Amino acid sequence: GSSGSSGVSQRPFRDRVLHLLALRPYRKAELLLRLQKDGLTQADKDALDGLLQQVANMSAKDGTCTLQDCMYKDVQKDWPGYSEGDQQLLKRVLVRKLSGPSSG
Repeated sequence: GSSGSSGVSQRPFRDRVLHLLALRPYRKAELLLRLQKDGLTQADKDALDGLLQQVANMSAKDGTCTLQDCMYKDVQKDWPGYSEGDQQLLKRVLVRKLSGPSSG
């Protein structure tokens, strides 16, 4: 929502993945195919592996990446990626992550 229509390509790369994981845990292969749908190159593929470990946590058994708790603070609600079912889903997620118990 900036000029004419809305597009995800116009948005950076960190945001493209920051929003994907924001919803639910996304794996390397699963997230790769998701980004590839809009546009993914060799520079984004390799960079993704290093970005996920930074803006996400990977398990040594399951094989899925989960967005951090503080990283959620850098998440918007007007993301072209979402629409309705995804937006509402992110709401309950933001609550569990952002603003919670005293320490934990």
